[PDB]
Amino acid sequence: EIKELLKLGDLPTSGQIRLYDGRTGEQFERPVTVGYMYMLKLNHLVDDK
Amino acid sequence: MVEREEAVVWDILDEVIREHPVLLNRAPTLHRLGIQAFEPVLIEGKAIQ
Amino acid sequence: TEFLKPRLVDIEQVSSTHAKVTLEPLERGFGHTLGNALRRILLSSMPGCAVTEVEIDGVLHEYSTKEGVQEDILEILLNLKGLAVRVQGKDEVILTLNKSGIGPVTAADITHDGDVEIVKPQHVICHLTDENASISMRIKVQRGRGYVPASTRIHSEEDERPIGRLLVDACYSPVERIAYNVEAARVEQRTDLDKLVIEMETNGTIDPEEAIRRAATILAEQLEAFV
Amino acid sequence: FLKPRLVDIEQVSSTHAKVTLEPLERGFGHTLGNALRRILLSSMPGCAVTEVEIDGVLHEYSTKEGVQEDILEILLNLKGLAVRVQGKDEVILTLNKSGIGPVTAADITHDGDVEIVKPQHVICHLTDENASISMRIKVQRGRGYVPASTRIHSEEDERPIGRLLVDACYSPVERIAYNVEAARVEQRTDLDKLVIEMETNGTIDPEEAIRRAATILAEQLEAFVDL
Amino acid sequence: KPLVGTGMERAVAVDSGVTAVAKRGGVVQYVDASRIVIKVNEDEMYPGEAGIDIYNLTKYTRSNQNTCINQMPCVSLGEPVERGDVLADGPSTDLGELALGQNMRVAFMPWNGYNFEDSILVSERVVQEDRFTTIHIQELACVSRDTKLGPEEITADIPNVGEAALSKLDESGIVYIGAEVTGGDILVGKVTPKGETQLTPEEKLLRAIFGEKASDVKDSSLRVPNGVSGTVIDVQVFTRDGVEKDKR
Amino acid sequence: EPIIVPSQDVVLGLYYMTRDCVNAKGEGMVLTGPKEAERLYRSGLASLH
Amino acid sequence: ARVTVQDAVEKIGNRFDLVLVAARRARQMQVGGKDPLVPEENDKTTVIALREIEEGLINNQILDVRERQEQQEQEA
Repeated sequence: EIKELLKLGDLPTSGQIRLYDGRTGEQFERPVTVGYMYMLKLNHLVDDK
Repeated sequence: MVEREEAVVWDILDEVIREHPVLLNRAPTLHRLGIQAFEPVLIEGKAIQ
Repeated sequence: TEFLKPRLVDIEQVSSTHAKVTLEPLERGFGHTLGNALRRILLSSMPGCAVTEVEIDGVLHEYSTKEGVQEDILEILLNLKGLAVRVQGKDEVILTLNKSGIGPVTAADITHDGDVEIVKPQHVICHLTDENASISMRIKVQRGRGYVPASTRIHSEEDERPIGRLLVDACYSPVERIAYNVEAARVEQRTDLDKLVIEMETNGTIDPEEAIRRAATILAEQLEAFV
Repeated sequence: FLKPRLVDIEQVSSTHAKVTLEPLERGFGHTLGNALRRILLSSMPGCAVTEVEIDGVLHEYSTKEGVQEDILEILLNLKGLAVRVQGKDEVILTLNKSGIGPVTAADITHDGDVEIVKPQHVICHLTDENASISMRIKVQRGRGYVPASTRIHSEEDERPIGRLLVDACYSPVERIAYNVEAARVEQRTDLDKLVIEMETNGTIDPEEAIRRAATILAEQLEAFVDL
Repeated sequence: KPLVGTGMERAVAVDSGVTAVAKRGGVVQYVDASRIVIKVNEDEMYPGEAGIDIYNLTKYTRSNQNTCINQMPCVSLGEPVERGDVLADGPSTDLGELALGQNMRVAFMPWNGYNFEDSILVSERVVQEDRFTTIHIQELACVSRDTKLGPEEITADIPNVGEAALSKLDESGIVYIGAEVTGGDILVGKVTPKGETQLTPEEKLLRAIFGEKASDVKDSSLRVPNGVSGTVIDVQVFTRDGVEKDKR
Repeated sequence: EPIIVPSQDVVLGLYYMTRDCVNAKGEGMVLTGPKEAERLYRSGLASLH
Repeated sequence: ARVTVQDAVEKIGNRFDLVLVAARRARQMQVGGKDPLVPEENDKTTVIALREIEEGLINNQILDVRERQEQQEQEA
């Protein structure tokens, strides 16, 4: 079902695109792991350190 | 002068930083391998690089 | 809006090895826009001179034998690619090496044309051992821009089907090492601006400072449409 | 050493367009296209609201008695407004809206220099009819992300604490991709054609920007020509 | 809110008490920010003094962690609701739905030491949009009104300063309604008497002439905590049990 | 022993550097110096293995 | 900058007594008692003393000589 949705989107079946460095512009050989994940910031702040 | 952080005193700060040895010791340090010495580099931040 | 101008450049120099440019100040990603730029340009877009072809005469192979040589024809080829040469008002030129006897075959025994100037005549091409050693080669040096490997260039005349020429990698790069570095520059009350430090080396067909102004003109050239 | 040249800036939409450069040489268009990218993301004179002194607001941690949204939110929606200036770098406006309705960005004291890209951008939501919210919006021009944080150090003693500031992000540009490919001309093996696919917020014109940004590269070539 | 959750998002909102829920359905009539006036549908409208409900939202306050909590109005004007829907948003909630953080385009590639095992690398776009920022509204207690040494008054007699400090200390000597206090300024004025043993004979005589309280009451106010630069939003005052304050 | 052993990130860096395979652009040519070898891969006219 | 101090070990390799000696020399440099002889490269006195010992021009031998030399200069 997962691969089916990457196909149901204009996204790569793999989910690994070959990127171009913002500090270079070359292909990171062997498509790299890319996509969204839900982040979560903790309540640990540097002003309390 | 340092009350207003005059750019002047920062150059004087430079003079007392260029080749001034510094000692770095962590807290969770139980063994002597947590104590070394370094050289300063002016960093615009909050954490010790 | 207010812009800032690049100034203070430390030309740290050591004879012919390296010059290290220290320029201040830079901003958020300016040590990159500058560094990366020079690198690709000094690699596949920089004019220079180097050997493209080397017809010995009889033996057109690298793994054979030539009586009177302590090296192998292979080692000979490597030194040919590393020979520092520079012409002025000529594109392609072929020279001749006529050496005999026991001794280091330096870059001085070749025929010096009115444009072909070996910057390092001391550069020993091949080592020639004992007695006879009748070696004579026909070398082709050419002007180009960048680096032409023989891997991508499979010559359409005497290498597609025949032999009669050898295929080396013409090094048209007047440099040797491109290592740019980013390090925090510091404006008094201000924040961490950057300082581009460029460890750059050149062979001898050009010296550090000349090379800097050179590509500078070519940058204005490729920025001529707007700036 | 053929000079470079662009073609008509293909305007597909008002927000994003694409330029195309035919006269490129091997390598240049690649590293220079990356070098331009950084420039077209840094040295760009953007416009950002800095000081907004609101009617019944002493601090952004309050809500105007008559609005649906929160003052903090409204300030972020002010950063959501794309505005252009032509003569002066700075201008103070005054929002005057009263009546139940999504407050569009065209009810402000409209100066001839102030230029909204889309007067339909709702800043706040009025839910009452007897509430006439007014607010002087001091917007100016600069480049790169310049936050009110780094600017409150001088402060100039801002005693009038009805004046609530906001972070000035001066960046018109958005998403920059460059499409390098074989440039097909009949007199050459293959050149390079840089199809700069760009996204903007809609404030500064692309051509204005690229000649202006190339002039900033000219500034950044000054000392590179100087030895 | 997490795009790919498990379906308990609204379930957090409904089983928690961070979002103001409705106990009856109906068209909202007057929604501002701190108030949400509701008109209830007759099918479930009480035959007891009609039925217009109200929901009061906490607007930018503090917590245990001294972090900000604000019930954000999710319902606009002229929009009906159901007996079991939301009106506000507690902290870290989107339409009631549990919205802790935010999801971004995460990648996994080694790239110039900014990712050594624990080291994380993030785009400056986050703080350039200010999507991940918190508000720390802090509470600091103040004491006054009679210390056995002498009945205390708020501000009243304030020495050791000029009038520059009083630019935000009104006709009560108390801090403004939204000031930018920094470094080491004073929040509220606090006065306290001094001492017998310390008064000199050359100031015992001058003391019994230039008034009843010449060099007795000093300035020992509650000052802005050393090392903080924020903004005073709300003042929680407690008048003397029986006798009012003065004006503020 | 020189206590500091490349942990993980730096190890993989040099691991993808010195490594051998069978298929690689340019596999077979000759260079008279590792210096031009530097200017050979930074450009990318041959594979790293 | 200074990569190692192994060259100091080549001359005076006590690793600790080194600290003592050169430190006192740096203090005569502070108090106007004296001044250096080996030009500093923005290096404050600590690093300057390091250079002096690695070359081996001003070691414990010479420092004690300086001590007794000052004794003839203060006495007479």
